[PDB]
Amino acid sequence: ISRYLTDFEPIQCLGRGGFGVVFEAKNKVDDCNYAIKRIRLPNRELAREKVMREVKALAKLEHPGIVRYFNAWLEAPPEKLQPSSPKVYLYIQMQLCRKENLKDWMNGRCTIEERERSVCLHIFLQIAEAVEFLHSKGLMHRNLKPSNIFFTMDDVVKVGDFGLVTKLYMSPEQIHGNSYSHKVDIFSLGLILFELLYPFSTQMERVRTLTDVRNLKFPPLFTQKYPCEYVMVQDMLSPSPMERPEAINIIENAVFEDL
Ligand SMILES: Cc1cc(NC(=O)[C@H](O)c2cc(F)cc(F)c2)ccc1-c1cnc(N)c(C(=O)NC2CC2)c1
Repeated sequence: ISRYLTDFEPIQCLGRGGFGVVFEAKNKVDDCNYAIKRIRLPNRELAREKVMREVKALAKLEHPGIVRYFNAWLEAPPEKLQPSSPKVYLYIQMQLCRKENLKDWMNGRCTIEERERSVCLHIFLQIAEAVEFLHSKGLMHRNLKPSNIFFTMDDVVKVGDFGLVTKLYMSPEQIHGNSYSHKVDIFSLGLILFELLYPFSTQMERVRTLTDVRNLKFPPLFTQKYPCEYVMVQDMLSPSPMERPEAINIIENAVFEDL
């Protein structure tokens, strides 16, 4: 007797993000399509109050870098053997963004003349201003990767799924030594800003050149081409979080004086 099937008309599955299913589905009443994320909560009554704390905090979020929230409800569906094992589902209804994301955008633009310094920065600033907002509400994203950077049907850049918890964008302290600061986010931004400015022909050559930059090894053409941005991306990829800039400081940099 589940609220989803009765009140939403499925369209397609979009992925299984964080081992949780995400559906494009039309609300029968308002006749609008929505991205509907569904996870099973942990069974621990302790580690549920954890997840239920996050959703209450995320529902307060209002910013132009943050995918518009609509609703979040719970469903318990009541043969096999004699393990009952109770399974409660958390549904989160969000604004449906484009099926294609910043990696899709990047994949279809593998030449210098297709990566205008102007446009790349404009995409980065929208990400940074979202990460800043999150940090200011005492949250971190810890999930920044082109794969998970979306566009609204209106081409507003959005930071993708986060909260309710590839590693090429992850920070050293995030992968291992798992008591990290919010500055893990600044590491990810660092690689992303670089990647936007630096088009990649082939996936192997990307993974190589990102792994280089990740260890402060920068293609000599990139440094010469974009000198200010080089300076920034070094700081963002600083091995000590403390020496990495706060999103507010990145945003207020000269580089972003244009419209
Ligand atoms: C499902 C989904 C969740 C969020 N969640 C938050 O941002 C955050 O968890 C939050 C929760 C809250 F309750 C409130 C918030 F303000 C934020 C953001 C975006 C999408 C999404 C939207 N449209 C899409 N087309 C897709 C898509 O194509 N996904 C496939 C897997 C790759 C995903």
